[PDB]
Amino acid sequence: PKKTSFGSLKDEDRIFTNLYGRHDWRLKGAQSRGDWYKTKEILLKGPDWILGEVKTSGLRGRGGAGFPTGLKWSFMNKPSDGRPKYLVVNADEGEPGTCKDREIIRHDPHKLVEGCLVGGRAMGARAAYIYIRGEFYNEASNLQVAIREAYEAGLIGKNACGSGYDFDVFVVRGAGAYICGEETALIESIEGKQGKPRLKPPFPADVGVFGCPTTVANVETVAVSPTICRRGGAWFASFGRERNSGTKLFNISGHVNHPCTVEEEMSVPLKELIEKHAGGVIGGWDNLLAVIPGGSSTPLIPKSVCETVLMDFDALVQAQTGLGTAAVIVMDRSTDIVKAIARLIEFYKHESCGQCTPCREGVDWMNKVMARFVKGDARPAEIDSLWEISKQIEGHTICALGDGAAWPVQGLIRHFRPELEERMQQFALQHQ
Amino acid sequence: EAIVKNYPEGHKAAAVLPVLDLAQRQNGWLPISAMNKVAEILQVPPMRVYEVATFYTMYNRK
Amino acid sequence: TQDTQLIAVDEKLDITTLTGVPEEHIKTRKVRIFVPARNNMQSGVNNTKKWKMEFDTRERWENPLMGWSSTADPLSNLVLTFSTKEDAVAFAEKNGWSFDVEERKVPKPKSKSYGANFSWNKRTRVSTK
Ligand SMILES: Cc1cc2nc3c(=O)[nH]c(=O)nc-3n(C[C@H](O)[C@H](O)[C@H](O)COP(=O)(O)O)c2cc1C
Ligand code: SF4
Repeated sequence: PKKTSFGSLKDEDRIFTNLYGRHDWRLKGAQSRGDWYKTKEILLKGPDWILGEVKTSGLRGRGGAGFPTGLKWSFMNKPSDGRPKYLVVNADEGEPGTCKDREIIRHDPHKLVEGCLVGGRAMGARAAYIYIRGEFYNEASNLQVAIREAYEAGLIGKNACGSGYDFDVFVVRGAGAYICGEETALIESIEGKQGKPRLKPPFPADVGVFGCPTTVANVETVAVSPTICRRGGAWFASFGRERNSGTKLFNISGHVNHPCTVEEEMSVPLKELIEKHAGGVIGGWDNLLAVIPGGSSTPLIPKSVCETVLMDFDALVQAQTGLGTAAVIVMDRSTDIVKAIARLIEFYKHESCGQCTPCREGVDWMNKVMARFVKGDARPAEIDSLWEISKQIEGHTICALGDGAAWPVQGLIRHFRPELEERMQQFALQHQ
Repeated sequence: EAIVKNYPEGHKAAAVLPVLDLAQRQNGWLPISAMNKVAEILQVPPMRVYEVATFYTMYNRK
Repeated sequence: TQDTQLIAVDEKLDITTLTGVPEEHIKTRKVRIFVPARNNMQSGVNNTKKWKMEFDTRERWENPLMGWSSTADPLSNLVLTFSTKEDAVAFAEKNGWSFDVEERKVPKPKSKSYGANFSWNKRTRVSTK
């Protein structure tokens, strides 16, 4: 009837079966692994049926925010006012701890291409723009080899798959900016400007890239869709809990015996992931200090919280953190957590686009303050100031980079204030 | 030319990043003359190419 | 309306003989009734709300001793404030000052659309942000 322990996903129900590149990644291998199967029928069922199945699966955003996919994709169901419509696949993957998108674009690129076709048909888009980060040169070239095979086989382009739908897939490499993972900053980076995010009340579904209706989607969100439509949608919904449904790619990095990328059933306990797939934290589970669950934006949790937490959006939101990109960065007890969070804040300072005052000035301010916190060169009355500054950045910026910089600070202050004050007191004792 | 035809007519300023990257991959880096050449080729203002050059960290301006 | 022995009076109020102003500074002065323009250096509109009465500026010379700015105009600094144009013109008329009053200039309403900055086929699209 119902599930209560959402783990131990089998190989049969894993979407990304060429995750480690141990099979052919080209068209011939991908076809034998189920790809590009009855795509003509999926397209001919119509956009309404495809979107209905994407809603039935309960799939949410796999690139952070986790907004439901079927509802987001249905903003394009409107009739055309003359302007073109595009699907913009987000392949930037700039979040520290996250390397899951990199693995699809080079070992299952045809999954991404056919997901582009299925989704763009669902949104009624003429072309797909895959914006990959410029650092993924080999992955981008693998993706474009796959796109070339899809074109030469008639699966993309004129009369795509025999459906009569005309669809193009263009790859546009980035040039070294993490802010270009943000959907509107990505849009403006496609348009040849600085990667600065736009103010939202004009939404990408109305005014997107080139000023046309667009939907920006993560690589995994796009790539799972052909298996969602071809396997049932109900089949996808039978994995994980309610709301947060399906399966996810997990990046386990940090103080782990076997850091790895694995596909595990959603709502999996963090313990099962770390022990079964990652081989456990070095020194055992007793040696665990924090774990950052969903990439650098998601605030850390302590070992007590991480002891009995489940890996989905709702369970991790209950734990004052987020699921983010399902990039778990575990830290053993031999870790300077203040140094780690200061390094993350330094990353966010280096990646701020500088457009808006709170991110531009405040993230730099928080980096300056956190650098002192590593040395202890501060008074304990500055911790509350750091909290207030982070809340002043949070909810006051154009994009979510300010929020994702303020959140690691809050997660450090929330669970490791004694360590910060201990460092400050040691510094006061050393420097009289 | 193959890069420029990937974007709709009237929106070829969308090729500044890949054309600049091609300039870097040929020359090795971006002298200001390469920035001016890209601006001339795409008929965008040179300052617009300067912004893209100085914003994206993969561009070697030295 | 009240027992004050209401006496009929003309509707041309003239208090010039009672103000004590010398006769030169009534007939020869020309006051300006206006709403002050917004200082273009700032974008605050709180100084463009009341009506002003200013006199015509006269000669300022240089003091031979110190090089200071001298004046013989008693009304060089006199600036009155009013809530409406009508109040200002009534005050100028009962004081016998010749005036020119200009209509208040307010900003016209403007259609601001952030989404125009990313137009698909219009010149309103911006090349930088
Ligand atoms: C600073 C920042 C970086 C982001 N980077 C990525 C990224 O690399 N890949 C991604 O898929 N989404 C990224 N996102 C999230 C996108 O803005 C967007 O919400 C998402 O791509 C929408 O598709 P989804 O609903 O399928 O996740 C980023 C957001 C922010 C604020
Ligand atoms: S929050 Fe930071 S990255 Fe986002 S628009 Fe503002 S300044 Fe730029």
